[PDB]
Amino acid sequence: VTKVTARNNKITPVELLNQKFGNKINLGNFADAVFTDAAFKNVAGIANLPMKAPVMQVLMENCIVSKYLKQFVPDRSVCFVEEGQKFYIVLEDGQKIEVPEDVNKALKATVSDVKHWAGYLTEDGEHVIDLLKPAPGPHFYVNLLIGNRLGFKRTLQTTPKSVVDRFGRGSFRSHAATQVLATRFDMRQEENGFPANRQFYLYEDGKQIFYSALIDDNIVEATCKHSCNRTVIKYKTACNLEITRTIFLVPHKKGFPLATELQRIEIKNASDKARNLSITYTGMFGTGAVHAIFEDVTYTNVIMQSAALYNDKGEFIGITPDYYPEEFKQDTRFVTMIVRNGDEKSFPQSFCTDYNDFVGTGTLEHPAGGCNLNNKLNRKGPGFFALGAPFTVEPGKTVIIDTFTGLSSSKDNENYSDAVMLRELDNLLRYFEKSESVEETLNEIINFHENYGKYFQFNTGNKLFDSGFNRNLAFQVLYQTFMSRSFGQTQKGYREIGFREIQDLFASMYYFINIGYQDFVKELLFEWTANVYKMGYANHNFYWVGKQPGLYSDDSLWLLQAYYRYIIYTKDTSVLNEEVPVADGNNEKRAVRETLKAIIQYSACISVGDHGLPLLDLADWNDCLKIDSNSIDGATKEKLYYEQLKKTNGKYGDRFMSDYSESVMNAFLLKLAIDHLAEIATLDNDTQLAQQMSELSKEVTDRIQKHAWKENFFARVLINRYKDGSYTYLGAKGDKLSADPNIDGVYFLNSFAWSVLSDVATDEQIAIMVDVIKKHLLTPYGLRLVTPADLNKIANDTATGHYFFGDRENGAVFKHASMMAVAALIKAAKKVKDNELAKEMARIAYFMIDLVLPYKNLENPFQVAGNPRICTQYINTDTGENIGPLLSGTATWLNLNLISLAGIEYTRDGISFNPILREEETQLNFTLKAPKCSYKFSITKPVGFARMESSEYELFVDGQKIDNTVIPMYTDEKEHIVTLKFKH
Amino acid sequence: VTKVTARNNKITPVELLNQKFGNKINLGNFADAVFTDAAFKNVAGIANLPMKAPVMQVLMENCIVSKYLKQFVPDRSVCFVEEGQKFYIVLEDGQKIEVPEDVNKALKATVSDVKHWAGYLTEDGEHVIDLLKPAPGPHFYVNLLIGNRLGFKRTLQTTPKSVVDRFGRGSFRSHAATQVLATRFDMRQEENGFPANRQFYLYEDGKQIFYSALIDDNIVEATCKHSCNRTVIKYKTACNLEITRTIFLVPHKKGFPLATELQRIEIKNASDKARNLSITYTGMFGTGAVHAIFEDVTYTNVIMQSAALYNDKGEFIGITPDYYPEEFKQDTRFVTMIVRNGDEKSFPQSFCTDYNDFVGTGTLEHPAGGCNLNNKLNRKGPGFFALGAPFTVEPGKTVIIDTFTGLSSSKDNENYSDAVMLRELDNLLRYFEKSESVEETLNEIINFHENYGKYFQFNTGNKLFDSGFNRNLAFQVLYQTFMSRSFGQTQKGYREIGFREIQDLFASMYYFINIGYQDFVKELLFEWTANVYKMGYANHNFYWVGKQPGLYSDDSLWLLQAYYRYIIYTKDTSVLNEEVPVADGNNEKRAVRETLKAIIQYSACISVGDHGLPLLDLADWNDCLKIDSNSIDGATKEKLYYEQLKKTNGKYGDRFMSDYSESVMNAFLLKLAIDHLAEIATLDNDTQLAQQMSELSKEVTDRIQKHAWKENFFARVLINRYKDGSYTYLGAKGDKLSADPNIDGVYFLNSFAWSVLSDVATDEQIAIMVDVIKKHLLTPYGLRLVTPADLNKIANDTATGHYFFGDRENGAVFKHASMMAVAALIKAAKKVKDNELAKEMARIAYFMIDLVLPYKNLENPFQVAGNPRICTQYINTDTGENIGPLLSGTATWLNLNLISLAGIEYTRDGISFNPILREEETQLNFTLKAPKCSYKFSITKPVGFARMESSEYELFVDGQKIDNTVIPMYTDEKEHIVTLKFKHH
Ligand SMILES: OC[C@H]1O[C@@H](O[C@H]2[C@H](O)[C@@H](O)[C@H](O[C@H]3[C@H](O)[C@@H](O)[C@H](O[C@H]4[C@H](O)[C@@H](O)[C@H](O[C@H]5[C@H](O)[C@@H](O)[C@H](O)O[C@@H]5CO)O[C@@H]4CO)O[C@@H]3CO)O[C@@H]2CO)[C@H](O)[C@@H](O)[C@@H]1O
Ligand SMILES: [Cl-]
Ligand SMILES: [Cl-]
Ligand SMILES: [Cl-]
Ligand SMILES: [Cl-]
Ligand SMILES: [Cl-]
Repeated sequence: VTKVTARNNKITPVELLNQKFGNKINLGNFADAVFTDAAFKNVAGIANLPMKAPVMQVLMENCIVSKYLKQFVPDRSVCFVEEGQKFYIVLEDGQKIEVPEDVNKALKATVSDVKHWAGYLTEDGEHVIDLLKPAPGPHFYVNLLIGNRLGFKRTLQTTPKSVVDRFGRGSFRSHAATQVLATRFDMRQEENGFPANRQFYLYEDGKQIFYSALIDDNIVEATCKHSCNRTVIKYKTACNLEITRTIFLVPHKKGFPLATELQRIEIKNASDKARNLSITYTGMFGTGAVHAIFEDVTYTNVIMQSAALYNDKGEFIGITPDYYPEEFKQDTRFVTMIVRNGDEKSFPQSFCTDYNDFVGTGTLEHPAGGCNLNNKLNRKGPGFFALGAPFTVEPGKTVIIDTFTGLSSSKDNENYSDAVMLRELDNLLRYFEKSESVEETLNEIINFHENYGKYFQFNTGNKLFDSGFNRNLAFQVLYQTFMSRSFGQTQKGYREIGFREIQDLFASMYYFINIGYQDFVKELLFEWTANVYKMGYANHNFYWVGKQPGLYSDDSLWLLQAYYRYIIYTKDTSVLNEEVPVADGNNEKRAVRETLKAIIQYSACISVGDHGLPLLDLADWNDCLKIDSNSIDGATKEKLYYEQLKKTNGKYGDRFMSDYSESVMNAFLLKLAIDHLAEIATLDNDTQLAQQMSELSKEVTDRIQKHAWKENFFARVLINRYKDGSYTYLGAKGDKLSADPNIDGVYFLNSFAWSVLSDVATDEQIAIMVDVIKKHLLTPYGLRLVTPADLNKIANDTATGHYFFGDRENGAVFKHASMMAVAALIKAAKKVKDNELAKEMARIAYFMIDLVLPYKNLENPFQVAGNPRICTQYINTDTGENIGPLLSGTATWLNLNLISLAGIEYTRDGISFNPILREEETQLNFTLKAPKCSYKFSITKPVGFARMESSEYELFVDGQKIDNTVIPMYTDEKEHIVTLKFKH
Repeated sequence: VTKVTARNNKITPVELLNQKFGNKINLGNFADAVFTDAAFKNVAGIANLPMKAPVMQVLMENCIVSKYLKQFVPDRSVCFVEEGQKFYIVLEDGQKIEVPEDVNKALKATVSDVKHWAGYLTEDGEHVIDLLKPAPGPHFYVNLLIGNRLGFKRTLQTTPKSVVDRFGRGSFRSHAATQVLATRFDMRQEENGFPANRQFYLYEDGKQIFYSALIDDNIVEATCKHSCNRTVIKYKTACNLEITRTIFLVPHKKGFPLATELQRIEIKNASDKARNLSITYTGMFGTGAVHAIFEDVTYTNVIMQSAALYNDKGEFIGITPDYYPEEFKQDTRFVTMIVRNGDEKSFPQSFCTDYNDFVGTGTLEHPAGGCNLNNKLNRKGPGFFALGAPFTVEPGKTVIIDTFTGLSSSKDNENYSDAVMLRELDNLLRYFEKSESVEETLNEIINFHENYGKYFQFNTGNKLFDSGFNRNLAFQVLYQTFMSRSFGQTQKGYREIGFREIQDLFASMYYFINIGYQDFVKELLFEWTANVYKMGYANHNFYWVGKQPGLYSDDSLWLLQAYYRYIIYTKDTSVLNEEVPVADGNNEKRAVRETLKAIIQYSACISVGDHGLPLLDLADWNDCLKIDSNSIDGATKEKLYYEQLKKTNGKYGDRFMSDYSESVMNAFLLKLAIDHLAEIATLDNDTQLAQQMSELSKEVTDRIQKHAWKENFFARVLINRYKDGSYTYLGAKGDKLSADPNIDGVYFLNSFAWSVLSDVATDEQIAIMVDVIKKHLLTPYGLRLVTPADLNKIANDTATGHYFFGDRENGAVFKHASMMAVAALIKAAKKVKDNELAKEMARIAYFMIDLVLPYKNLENPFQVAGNPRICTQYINTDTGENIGPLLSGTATWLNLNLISLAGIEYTRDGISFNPILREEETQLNFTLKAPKCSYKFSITKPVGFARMESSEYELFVDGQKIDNTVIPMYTDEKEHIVTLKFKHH
């Protein structure tokens, strides 16, 4: 027998359709087709579509169209064409047949409004989704909900999180990986939680009439609206019932449970007769023993039981899972339902806690015993629950069912027990007793996200871009600040906060400082500083305590940048005098200034190679550069360094002698950190520290220029363990490590990016690297992270690849690295003397940005996939599809790059205004919010590239023409108008 | 807010029903009831049931009965009675109302044949299951299928395994934990695999008319038959279609793939018109990366793609998943379908590889695009597949569809690639060309399991018991021998071939030797010996490499028992000279005799406490007895021991100094192992080794008697970490660790069991422990593992800190320990001088055995649950329900105990015949198979307890009266008749 793989099957159905019907009929710009047999010999398709979409699959789903095609296409290729508001079928020989009336009507109904199959964005950036249409990708219809723990202890650790899809499915997690609602670990990416989560059934006269997760013939229409931190789903039934589901997380208040999710279900009777209905709201509680799911499911089943909750009057209100082991009793989950028939409150009358009894002989969509629950408390088994209550809806009236699903944990209370959970649940119910109290709360949430994003507001003509930046991007930045990369649709494992993820604070801090939360930023900075050891290395990960000390060499170097930004924006040098505990433990504390000095010393003097550049250790920012197999972490290096100092009678601060490889990206980060520390010391009136840092920066720049430049590019890694000269460097021409014969040597994008960002490369070097990038690193789908390389020559311990071409580490475009490169390009374009080079760099930057903006994913949704409101991780270079977890460094650097392109940069003297606009753009207006004032920026230019470095410009501030390009930070609590005019 | 747990809700619906309607009506022996509201105030029920059953749930499922009840359920309790073949409803005030005609008819239909709701057992032990009835438990409708790799390299590691429920759902596994069909790791125990596995859809004229996993109005009846190593399911449709599914694992032949599962679907048209139907067979392959399902599913999705398979004629035949990484390219999966329309053969015409495209806007039960497949090869994603083919069925004719789902691995071929898979698949397809061949294969399987079990055959009057022992129990023992506790209905991961699971070979070996597979027994023994390190500790689990070295102390001590059994039965001492690689790695190889000596030394001299007993090492056989919190494994102990020897100027074999706790069960196991090794050395003409082992056994017995006996029982654990004397021992009177104020101390069943089994306890001690067991450890549901304890005062993370009382190790009836105790009771009853004590012990043993036999689970199926053909793990003492995985040592020790009760014990001089029969039994006939002969045993006795120790008996062999009670192992290739007759006083 023979095998034919998916990628080896070169001929696609669309290509075969074009071959067969290319000259006979006009196929238009887009067409769809499908193979009619496993032999891939005949095709069936429809032509002249507005955009690429799986129309053929939907057509085959229809019974009438399938039956009509059955008589035509078991072995004969056919095509569908539209002429004169009628549908014809064209055969391969040339006959055109007018289809009968029913199939013509079905085709007209299906083809209508193809352009909105994936949905559309409103003027506020909200995504409107039809529930009957296919999904472009697993992450396309996903929304992320967040809590609000501001003003409370351990904000990062204890913030609740949730993921909700278009049907309301998903999951809900408390601190760390604690699950309130069950998370499903299955083979598909679409299944994130248990199917019964946040779903309910509506019965009438003992007969099921509605299921929230099923669209039967009884539903005329059903739409979902994804917004910022809330989800709204609307159903309309054929029996004149309007159902509205609103899902959101409750912001934390004093005495509330640690995590709480609220779902409000409004049922309106549009008919003229009273309806006696019943509602059954189902769900499944998450387990406390996550590892036992793989190890022993029976262990998870037998260690817990079900319990009922009764209010002060002895009325049943909800179900909780009760655990026997003492360790699993530190978190207590609950679910509660309240029915409001206007101003009258009622509670569920029946419950079920057994999945088998509930489903019976039917399925989850049509439970056999879903109407009459047995009211039996299960002695074991998973925390499945179903609460049932009857009600009556008068003609034209509405009934509101509020469901609270939550968890109370010991991480927020002392002497924790179930009594604490009961008290907190009582407080929550008492707070939400009134019907309006829920609605107001929702408004509060909206107002928060309508204010947090007011730091930077765009006012361009394109409403989609303005909504995407002002609302969606700011929310994503806040979400990544609060959660880093610990949750998502496909990010279901347990993850701790990485040190490098402090990059998320680079963009979000300016928002927080502008809503009166500067102390929160200070607390985050101190929390990150507490994970730095005395020597200078830092813990790689930390959630409650740090771990992996000094595993990666580039971690601590990031911290400096963050501090710089803060001190630049607020002029608050007092943070330098704060005493923070060191990561070594015991009870020792150190000043922040001394910690920064130690961080600089650990990479500038100690832990350096033969060339004086920082050591690679296990790996730098890039986790694939595992060149050194015998690498050591911070603790082992410190012990060996102390032994060496004792043996050789050396002095502290001398080089740690070894033959490990050197990292040049770490050198660029070190140079940037040294410059930032010099600037901070200058701002702190510490002349000697500033002068020392300036001399150290000059020396490091000289070392980098002498040992890293290789006449064509900046080398990535310097190798010292080969004394015969077989291999000395990696990441430049002539390194003899390229896996592609057509490429002279390996090239790394980060080398150029951080050579420009650290202000090390000169103009000639910048031009040379730009030419090299255009030649090799530029692809039709973006910028590659690195050209193909063969690291087995130097590191034989490296294994083979794990991905097909175009996936992740096999040629994909990682949008985080591409965004850093775009930031470098924007920075270079503002200062290079050559105007043509600046124009080319700006063009490349805008081209790369246009491939990352989420709102542009709706132009060709069924080819690029992704998400129209949330940035994805990488782009598959073989197909162009946006793939990856919804949480990554893409959002932060995209926000920073857009702000920089607007021309806003913060320096010691204030705001260095220097915009770079698109060639076609002729007007750019935006509003900037400052702690003590505000600015309204307007920029006007003719068509074509323009910048103040070369073009002629007039600048006015408050109606007064000025020559300096630095705008001072006013403190008069007024709005200042800034106007820029470019003259041809 | 107030919280009320399930266990704190003392009142039950049946109790409330009895309270409300106890005197007004006759509730009979049984009744069913259900609360009508969450307040637990009123009840709705039905009386006079033949047995406990969820009748009320079925009634509320019915629309008519629910509608009739709805008028007065929330407010007042109601009961259903049947008088004069007509149903009446009784209220709490005494009113009796005749139900309407439709309600009466529905009630009559529902309450008919309640006795067979859980099914019944045929004459051959096969289980017949109705697919429209509720399941008593998650393990009640489960069957296990095993392959056959005998006569091929690395049999133990390469035998395929499968789990099939009543609907055919489950997962199919291969060598080690390699998944062929996807296994589902979810919250529920009932979901073992992906829901689409082994299921198919039948369409007619573009409309779905049949789904194999769904029972709807179109299905008149649907039954499943669970048998030995195959499953048969039958559906009958309202449109006169008969569908038969036969599922079994293909025995391995030369050139075949490593694992292959065959499902045959026969569709017969009972009408008088030809029908044009279409079949869509769906499934989902397992992933090579079993991990990263819990880390990142995207990685699992993007490292693989789909591929189509074409025969030599260029016709599509099936789908295979193709992986990029070299790590996952060592195993290649495939699925293929063949349609036999009498003599004509056809292949599937369409396929789908995307779950979203297949399901579409519908569900898995009613896929939107299940009839018209897009024929698109998915570039990524999980290996979902659906093969579709049309066919025409003539009136009265049958159409067969054969589906082969398999995996080919590099563990059986060299220079492996996908070409090897293609060649093996071609060979497999060539073998199964004729339609009859498949049937023949099935017969072969049956014949194997009809012969493997002929080693010991019962011939009693009770047909159910004979079918359960001769057929079901032997198959379960074989399966557990090949699989330990690795793969089952709920055993799905983290567990490999366990070292102590060598206990299974205690029972199955006699079968293998009797089918000419003694070399396979030797291979198994060497495979287990290969996981023993030089010092003596052993790997806890192993598939191809070991893991958890020396984590548990009780391991490596059952190897001595296994070797003793094999050598005694076969008189083959040559296995002592075999060179087996050690678990330390490198290339060192040691003789088996030296390995046994090292095992004895590691527990007799090294790794002993202050009293000279073996250390606990965080757990003995009892996995939840984690007394020591600062425990260490074998490697750390070895390093520390070598450092201590170097620093203190010691010599190898000295005690490893520490203050860890001591295990007395390990001491009993060590004493038994030393006795077995002494006997083996005596049989091997190794005089000085035998004398040394005898002296060591005497010394160990003296130590146990001096330090473990506590004047009321045998202590379980000796504690040495408390120098103030607050706690010194656990498992006897006066240990100050009892959680029950009415019980002086904690008591462990294993202490008595292995004191009797190891021949350490005396007759007076046996009587004292029997009295203690009857006072405390005897429960209506059997012998509980341990009395209530308060171990949290000395150590957390114990059994008492994990489970509710009455679950697993926390005082439940752990049937493995119960069977070991029954074995001890049987052994004691054959030799104690006191006849009354022996009678009581035999009565207790038979009482405990009656609670373990699977076939008795059908007497009260909806209360005891369990499985009518496979032994479960434990019994909950609060409810009596049989819970736990289908894999346990319960089956092995039940087989051993039932053989021992017949009197078959193998000694060095032959068979030590000494039967112990039931008091009410008066006749016992069975047949025994020997390597060079066979025996037919017949035993006759009057009613009442009788044994050769006290009762008068006559024994005849081949019609010759003899006095010696040891039957020699003849070698004349004939059948010998043995007759025993007991005479009353
Ligand atoms: O002698 C017994 C007999 O039967 C079998 O042995 C069984 C035994 O019968 C079972 O009782 C035992 O049950 C264990 C579960 O299998 C295992 O999954 C569970 O693991 C727990 C662990 O005990 C607990 O400490 C752990 O807590 C961690 C949390 O998960 C984390 O969140 C937290 O951060 O860290 C803590 C660690 O402190 O949870 C896991 C579950 O996730 O432990 C049960 C009791 O030990 O299983 C035995 C088999 O393994 C056996 O087949 C026979 O051979 C044997 O003779
Ligand atoms: Cl995600
Ligand atoms: Cl890099
Ligand atoms: Cl025990
Ligand atoms: Cl099982
Ligand atoms: Cl067990």
